[PDB]
Amino acid sequence: QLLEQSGAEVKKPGSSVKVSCETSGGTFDNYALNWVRQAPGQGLEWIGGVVPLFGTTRNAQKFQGRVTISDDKSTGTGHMELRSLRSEDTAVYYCVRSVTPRYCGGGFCYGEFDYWGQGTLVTVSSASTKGPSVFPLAPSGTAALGCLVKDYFPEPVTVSWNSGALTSGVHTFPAVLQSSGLYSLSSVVTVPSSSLGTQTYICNVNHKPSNTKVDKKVEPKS
Amino acid sequence: ELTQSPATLSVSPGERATLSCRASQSVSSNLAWYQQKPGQAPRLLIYGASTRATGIPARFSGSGSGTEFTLTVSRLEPEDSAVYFCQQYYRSPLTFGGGTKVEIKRTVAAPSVFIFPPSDEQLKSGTASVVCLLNNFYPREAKVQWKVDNALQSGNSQESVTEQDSKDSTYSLSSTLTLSKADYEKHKVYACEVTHQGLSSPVTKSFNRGE
Amino acid sequence: HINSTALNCNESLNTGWLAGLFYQGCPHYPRPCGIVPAKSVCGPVYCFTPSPVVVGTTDRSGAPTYSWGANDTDVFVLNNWFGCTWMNSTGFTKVCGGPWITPRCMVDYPYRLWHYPCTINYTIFKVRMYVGGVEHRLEAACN
Ligand SMILES: *[C@@H]1O[C@H](CO)[C@@H](O[C@@H]2O[C@H](CO)[C@@H](O)[C@H](O)[C@H]2NC(C)=O)[C@H](O)[C@H]1NC(C)=O
Ligand SMILES: *[C@@H]1O[C@H](CO)[C@@H](O)[C@H](O)[C@H]1NC(C)=O
Ligand SMILES: *[C@@H]1O[C@H](CO)[C@@H](O)[C@H](O)[C@H]1NC(C)=O
Ligand SMILES: *[C@@H]1O[C@H](CO)[C@@H](O)[C@H](O)[C@H]1NC(C)=O
Repeated sequence: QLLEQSGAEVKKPGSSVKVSCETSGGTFDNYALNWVRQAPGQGLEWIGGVVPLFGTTRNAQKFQGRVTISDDKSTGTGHMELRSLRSEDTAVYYCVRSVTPRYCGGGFCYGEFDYWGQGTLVTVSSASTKGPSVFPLAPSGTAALGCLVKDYFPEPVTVSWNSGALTSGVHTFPAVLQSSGLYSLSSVVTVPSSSLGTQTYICNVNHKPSNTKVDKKVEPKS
Repeated sequence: ELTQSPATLSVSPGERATLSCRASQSVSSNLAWYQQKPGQAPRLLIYGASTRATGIPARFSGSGSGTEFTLTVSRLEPEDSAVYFCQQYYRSPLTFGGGTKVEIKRTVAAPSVFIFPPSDEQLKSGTASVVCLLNNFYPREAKVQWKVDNALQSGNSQESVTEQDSKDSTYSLSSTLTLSKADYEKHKVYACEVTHQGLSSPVTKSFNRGE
Repeated sequence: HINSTALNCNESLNTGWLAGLFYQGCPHYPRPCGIVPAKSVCGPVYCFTPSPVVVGTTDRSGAPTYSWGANDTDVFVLNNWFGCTWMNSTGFTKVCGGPWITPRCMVDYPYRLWHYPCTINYTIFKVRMYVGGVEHRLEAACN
């Protein structure tokens, strides 16, 4: 079973965000939808959850009054709305669904978390959103080449190579925060030297917060 | 509230890894273990303190009850490089342990080193990024020194290091030297010097501005 | 009405049985129905008039209560229908007076499959039967 979450988001402090949780195939048997977040460098924190059959909810105290978690039993799509966003709310938010309940106590039920969404990064910031500039790292029996993805905000960007046909040997580095307050990263790949100038290499850079999609061709210099 | 100590572990392939979760108050057997591989969502390994979740290899085994819990990974492999979190569902609010990050040891591997000059396009816009790549090395400790016309640089570079690779248990590292276009054009030789355990002597990769 | 459902459930020994609250191995006379403390009950309580009827938590005066059977004051007043059935806190089906109208037919109701899992493969039929002097229409589940 696969949970698919809506894409990354950036929000001004005080605003609201709604994250969705869709099931790949049809809906399946589950009794609870919960949400769990993870600060960028830190661990896991439970936000709250809902048991739709009984219509009950539990929230952790940090979110009391500003979170609404719901589940559409007809579509299999769940939601977390988080209100009154503060910068401390920047985090990857995870959808989780539970299948077999282990104990109940009025009128909510609890157990292990069977299925996790892939996660949604939510950045809360007063700073301006900025899409990246993409530059080639040109190759000089194994050669390296890459793309430099400079001066964007906020996280995240994703990089694929040749529209996903090239995955072996790819390293997309963690972004670094520059002194300017903008992020930068590189993505590199090692390829046979005998492919240089014959095989086309394109890095596909996606920055959802600025709805930017860039394809950059990487070839040896003249 | 759940305590995982130590917060990190470094263990050799084929050997056994033992992870600890301590609850501050009884949670009976309502405890789960999750695995979070780099860049992925956590996946459920163990529930009810000792029951393997469906599709989990048998070398993952949990035990304990009350306040003392143990996750055991028998015969470690490279794919097990990950953060492992415990979690209790005995009482509300649900809580997670802080995690233990397991690194899988491997033989020493020297970095393969590549240097990349700034692109003409970027340089035209007034800034030069010079990138030095250290590819597929172990252990994680490595030193990169930038030299511009033999002058050692300081304060004008940033590094980033991948998470451990789940297949070959190596790291890669990028160091980026950032200059204004004007400073970049005042010099000719750009070199990064790499010191690493797997290298008998430091490797230097370089280029001359304009070939 | 919904939170007049007692929801004190603890999988404990038998594992998995609590899933039947949400979705889908095989004889002494029961005791008469009395006043059942809600703290021992997991899920809806059904009585049979012989048609199925849900009984919600009350206090001991019969005043409805709305705390999911979490309080000591929460009870089910079952003394009056012909019998009642429910799941207790650790997954055991309880009966007082199951709701068999025939040696092979049982009254059908939303939690029959949870309370009587050995009737999973019974067939549902619209039936009519004489209880006392009163004809009743209901759905029954038969071998
Ligand atoms: C739920 O029902 C079961 C079955 O009657 C109860 O288990 C019995 O408990 C008594 C008291 O300890 C024992 O003497 C019996 O041997 C038990 N029977 C079985 C089959 O285990 C159980 O206690 C009930 N749970 C609640 C919360 O009332
Ligand atoms: C649920 O409980 C609250 C308070 O406990 C009560 O006010 C409300 O009416 C109940 N809801 C239903 C649908 O009975
Ligand atoms: C449920 O039963 C277990 C043993 O089966 C016990 O340890 C626990 O205290 C009970 N109550 C819960 C989990 O709320
Ligand atoms: C149990 O009852 C008390 C008062 O009778 C009430 O304050 C409390 O909220 C009830 N428990 C729950 C879980 O609602």
